[PDB]
Amino acid sequence: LSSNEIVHLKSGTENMIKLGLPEQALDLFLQNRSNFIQDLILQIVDNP
Amino acid sequence: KFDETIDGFKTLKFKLITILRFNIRALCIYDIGSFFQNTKIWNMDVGSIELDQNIASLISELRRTESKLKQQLPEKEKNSIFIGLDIVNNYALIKGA
Amino acid sequence: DDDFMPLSINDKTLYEKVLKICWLYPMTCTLAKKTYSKITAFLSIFYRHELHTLNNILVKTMDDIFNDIVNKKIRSKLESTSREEIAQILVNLDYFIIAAKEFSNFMTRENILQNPDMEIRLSSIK
Repeated sequence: LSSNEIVHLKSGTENMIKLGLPEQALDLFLQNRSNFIQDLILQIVDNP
Repeated sequence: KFDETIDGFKTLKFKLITILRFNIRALCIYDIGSFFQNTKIWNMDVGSIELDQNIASLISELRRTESKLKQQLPEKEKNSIFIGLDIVNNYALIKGA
Repeated sequence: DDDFMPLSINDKTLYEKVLKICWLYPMTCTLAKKTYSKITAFLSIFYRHELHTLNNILVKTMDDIFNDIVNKKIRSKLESTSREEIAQILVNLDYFIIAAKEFSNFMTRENILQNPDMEIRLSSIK
C-alpha cells in the first residue's frame, strides 16, 4: 500500500500469493492502482 | 466528564473553524491576483482572451486542497466547511472585487 | 546588404520559396521571413520545460520577445533616410506589416492552445 514502483509491487504481490491470500492480495493491488490513478489525476481542468 | 468532552468539543469547533478560515482566507488571498491584475483595461484591450493565472492557481490548489481534505478527514465536515466558506467568500469576493 | 531595388523575377524557381517568404521588393521581407521564422522556430526551446507555470507568464516573456520587438526592425529602418526603394522597401514593411499581421496570425501559440480567444501583437506593429 505504499510503493509507486513495480518491482516490490510485483514481488510482494506474488509473495502474498505465495502465502495463499490471493483475493485480498488482488484487492489490495487494485486498490494501489486505484490510489495510483487517483493521484495521477492530481497533475493538471486547464481547458477542456 | 462533561467538562472534559465539552472541552474536546470546543477543540473540534476550534479546529474545523481554523480549517474553514484557512480555505476561505486562501480564497480571499487568491482574489488579490486582481491586485494587481496589471490594469484591468479601459473600455477594451481587444483582444482580451484569458485568463488571470493567479485565478488558475486558486482553482488548482483549491482542487488539490479538496483532494487531500477528502483523503484524510471525514466527509460531512468537509462538505460543511468547504460549502459555506467557499460559496460565501466567492460572493463577497466578487463584491469587494 | 544594399542596392534597394525591386525583387528580380527569376521566373520561376524560388517563387514558391518566395511565397513561403511571403508568409516585389528585394531582400527585407525576403530574408527577414527566414530570420523571424528562424527566430520563433528557435524560440520553441520548450517541449521540455512543460509541467509547471511556464505555461503562465513565461508566455508573456515570449510576448515581450516579439519579432524582435519590432523597434529592432523599426529603428534602423526608421533611421534609414534613403531614396532607394523609399516606401518600396517599406512596401515590404507595409507588406512586412502584412507579415506583422502574419505574426499575429502566427498565433496558435502556447498554454498549450488555450484560451484560443486572442493572441494579438500589434503594439509595435502600430
